[PDB]
Amino acid sequence: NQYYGTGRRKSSAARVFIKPGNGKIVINQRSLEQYFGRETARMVVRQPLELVDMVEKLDLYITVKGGGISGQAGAIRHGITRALMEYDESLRSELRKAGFVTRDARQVERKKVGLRKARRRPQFSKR
Amino acid sequence: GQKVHPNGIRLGIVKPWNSTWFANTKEFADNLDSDFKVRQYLTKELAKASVSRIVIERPAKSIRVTIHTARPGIVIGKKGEDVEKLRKVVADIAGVPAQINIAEVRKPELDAKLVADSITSQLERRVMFRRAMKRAVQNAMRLGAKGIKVEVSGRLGGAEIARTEWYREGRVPLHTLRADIDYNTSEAHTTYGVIGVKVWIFKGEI
Amino acid sequence: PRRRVIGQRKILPDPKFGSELLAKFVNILMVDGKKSTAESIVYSALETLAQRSGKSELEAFEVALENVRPTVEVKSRRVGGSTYQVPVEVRPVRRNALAMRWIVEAARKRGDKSMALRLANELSDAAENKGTAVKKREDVHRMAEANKAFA
Amino acid sequence: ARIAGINIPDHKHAVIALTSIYGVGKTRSKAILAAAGIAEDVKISELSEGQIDTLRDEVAKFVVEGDLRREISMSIKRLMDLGCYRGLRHRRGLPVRGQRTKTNARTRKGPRKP
Amino acid sequence: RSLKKGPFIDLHLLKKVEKAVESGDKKPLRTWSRRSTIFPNMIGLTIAVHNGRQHVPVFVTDEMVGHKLGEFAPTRTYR
Amino acid sequence: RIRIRLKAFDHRLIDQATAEIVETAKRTGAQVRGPIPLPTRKERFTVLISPHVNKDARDQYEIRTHLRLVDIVEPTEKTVDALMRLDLAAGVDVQISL
Amino acid sequence: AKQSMKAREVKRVALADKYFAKRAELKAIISDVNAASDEDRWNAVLKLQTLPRDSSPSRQRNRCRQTGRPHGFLRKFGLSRIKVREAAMRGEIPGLKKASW
RNA sequence: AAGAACCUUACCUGGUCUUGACAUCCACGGAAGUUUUCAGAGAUGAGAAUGUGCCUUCGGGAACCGUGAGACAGGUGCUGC
RNA sequence: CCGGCCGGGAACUCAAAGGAGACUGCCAGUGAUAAACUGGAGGAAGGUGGGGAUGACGUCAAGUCAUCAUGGCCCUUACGACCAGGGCUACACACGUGCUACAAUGGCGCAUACAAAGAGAAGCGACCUCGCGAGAGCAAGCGGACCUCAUAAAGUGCGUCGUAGUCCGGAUUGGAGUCUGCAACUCGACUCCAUGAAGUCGGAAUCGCUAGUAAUCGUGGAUCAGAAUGCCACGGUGAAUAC
Ligand SMILES: [Mg+2]
Repeated sequence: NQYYGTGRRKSSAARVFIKPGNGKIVINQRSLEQYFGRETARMVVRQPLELVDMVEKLDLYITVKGGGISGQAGAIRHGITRALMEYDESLRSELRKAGFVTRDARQVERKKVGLRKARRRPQFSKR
Repeated sequence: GQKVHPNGIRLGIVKPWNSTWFANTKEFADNLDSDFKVRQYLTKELAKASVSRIVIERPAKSIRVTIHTARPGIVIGKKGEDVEKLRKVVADIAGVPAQINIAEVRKPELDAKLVADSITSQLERRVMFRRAMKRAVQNAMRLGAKGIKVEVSGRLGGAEIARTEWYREGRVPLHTLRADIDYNTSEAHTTYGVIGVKVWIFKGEI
Repeated sequence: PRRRVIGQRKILPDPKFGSELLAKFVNILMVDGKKSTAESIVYSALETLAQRSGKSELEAFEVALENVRPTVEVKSRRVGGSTYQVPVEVRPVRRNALAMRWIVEAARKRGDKSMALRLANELSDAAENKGTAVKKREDVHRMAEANKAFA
Repeated sequence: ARIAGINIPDHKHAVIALTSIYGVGKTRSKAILAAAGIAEDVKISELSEGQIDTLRDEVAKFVVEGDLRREISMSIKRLMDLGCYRGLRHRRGLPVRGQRTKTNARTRKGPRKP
Repeated sequence: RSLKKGPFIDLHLLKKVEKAVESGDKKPLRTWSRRSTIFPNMIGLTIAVHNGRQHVPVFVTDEMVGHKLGEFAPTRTYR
Repeated sequence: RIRIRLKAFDHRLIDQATAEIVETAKRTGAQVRGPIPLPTRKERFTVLISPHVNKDARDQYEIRTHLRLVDIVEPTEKTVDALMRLDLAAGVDVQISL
Repeated sequence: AKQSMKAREVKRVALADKYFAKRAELKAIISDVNAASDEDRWNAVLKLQTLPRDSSPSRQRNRCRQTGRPHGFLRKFGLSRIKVREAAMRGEIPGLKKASW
């Protein structure tokens, strides 16, 4: 009837309410065409949605915070994938086989003292 | 000097902080200054009493001081006249009432600080460095422990060049964090110069 | 590396009509993390060439590619004294990646109005096999095929 | 399009051509534009003389090529004859805002010849 | 380049200034106040400005008003 | 009503102090919201472990400030009096506001 | 450690606490946008030098309390990084440990 | 050096002092504290009005201020060989 | 008054605590039936899961007697101390590390969206007024999951520049303005008027990096009365190759 997906990626976190019905995207009270629908990474949130019909299967009331555009995009993707629980392992057996359920943290490494971006040194020079 | 401080690295896991109290940023500095003052003055006064350490707290804007030592009799004096003099001369500088309380340890040779202080007393008593080192290690290990390691730096022997020497007995994993290790370093000033003695005693394994 | 026998990373198919070779192409063009403008120019020049040649986009890109795709490559392996070159084949992965890199270089240079324009022009001259990436390939075949006595 | 200074722009937008006058920049040019009712996108090949006249009589308000040149000349000569730190630097060929001269300030000092 | 609200001077300095004003031209007045400005009345003085070790006698000028004394009292010597 | 905000450094001490104080407060001053964790604030410091060159050589220390809202809901007589004169468990700083 | 400079700073601090924060009126009040822009404020900013260079909060270098080290000083602990780390590794600063994350 | 306008400053000049700017002593004299004028670059000196208790051993005390010698203070002065 | 603004819930993220799990866990093969290696199930993560702190015996008779204490030496009416000003920012000139760039993925102007972690009371500093802008004034809240830094920028819609040492770029310089501070000459920052240079990818040689890394963008903190292109810390899009 109405299920929840958490979603998070690169310091970001979302909240998705999935419901059978129409197929519009309320993304932070905006539409996907507006939020990042003119910029790249547009079907990122749609990547987990073509293996199973979505145009007229269920709508999603979405909100996100943290991270950047693509960060919140990955957050919404993970949220979709967690919300996909009334569509359980019957579909995950393939969704996972193709990913979309792996957190893929690859968290940013803190800046280490003496470096410039945690890996960049100050232009060494012998003499 | 490339090694970390065992006590400092173990504070956040095993060992307890020396000064335990709370303060907002506005008075944290003056609080630490008062703590340093009371500490250095009490050390100046009772360095004879062979104090291992002192814990400092401040219950409700009133200062409290536990003295982990081994000669409570000397610390207090008969009837506690020393206790009273210290309380007064410390509350004068602290601005608050001071609850100073002694506490004995019946194994003084297991305290890094006490052992360093004894080695320093012998260093000014002209005792041989090798003999002092060996005797302290023996005292500790025979009284009971899972390992010890002593080191001395300076002009041991009063020679011309600086040579530092160490000696260990038993198991002493420093990179181990669960290792309750007693560590402290003293100083000794003789006609030849400065002498720094340090000790690490692997007291417990958890 | 010395010991590690790891493979290569796993890139994602492009949002636009499915592909991975041109996805890696756009990832190469991407500088300072400016993926949006890189993809914009990619698609612009892609559709430009598609409409100029009447074909479809990925197939026109494959046409412009196969022409710049080289045959061999020269590498140095000194053996007991004098150092020398040696012509040898190259993997298909690095082959197509180097072809795409030559394309990107010839596009970056020779700037008329915009990068979409440069990239479409290079795509065209490579499709008809008269560009600068194809001349880079010809220079590679010149380097090779001459010192082929080393083997 | 013979405005004060030299001002010989052809097919150039208003302010971008007017800044050519030594004595006017983008800001003062936009001010002149909004005063004389001139736009900041139309070029010289399209502007009319009935408005070039307003350009002339409006830029006549602030200092111009020659006036500003001679004003700066008399000011720096005043500094030089004053002989303050500013004039001493002006005469020794070093900057006056007090940046680095040990290494930098080669623009004002002179080419890195030796 | 600062202190919009009028100039700033020293008591001793202004006192000697007005004394010389009411007495006429006088010998160089030793002033260690390089952090002070000059007024329209001091034009004609021969005040000696401090540089750090020595005094530079300078004949004041009406144009030398908004400036300071360290301006015309060189401090660093080069060759 | 009574917004009760306590703060300490050591979680293993603030936890027990909060437990015992919430007990002594709700056992007679019930209708509490509980020990709202009030997430921790970390004051970090970077210092130069060396007194001289090797500026690159440094160290990083920090101090954790943990807090616990209690938020008692009723100004009870078993509360306004039996909360004061009970500021034990030193090392913690408490502030109650009606 | 230049006990003379220590007494210098102590003077500065005490004389400032005495004069300023109490007599800001001369330079921080009379120097206001109002009718006082006449000779009133001129005489105010003139009497400004009634105090010496001292008495100001700007001359407060905030040197270390233990060693007077001006550099490597932290306004929080009131001491320089040297003694800060010393007391920390000794365990005298409450709640201080090694920051690793 | 996680920060030079004064200061920071360990350097330079000039003006100053001396058991001294910094901690302590005896003895002597003044209670401090507070406001204010004069010269000076100011340090300082020349000053002018105000000011008295916490104990009675109560020939004075406890701080505070100034004068004389001395012990000493004081140094970012040397060697990190 | 559609601001979770509020009644109303502890659903959810988040939250601080207490735990589970991820340890070659098991299977197939290889391996001297051992160690162990490779692939696979489930699982978010598989073999030290990611990163960090943690620096063996000791070498370089390495750097600090200038942070401090100190062996000896040495000034000790002085190599001691105070104060005005100056210096450390000086400049024929050689070198090292960073920012700007040297442009069309764009300079450019207008309209639009998305960070985490922090700091803040003789400080942070609503609203409102002016101020091109420094920012000035009046004057709430906040010593804090409330009040302020604080609007995040790259990204995107429209278009000038449509290729020129050019609208790229901002240094040099004078008048005038704001601010920190006793005061801005030496010697501050900031905003406007005028200005636009070299510089068009960089010679030999040389540095960093195998992942969220680099590249690039932005934000916060310490130093501070005021004063970063630096340091530290956090987040933003997001690679490449590895025979
Ligand atoms: Mg030898």
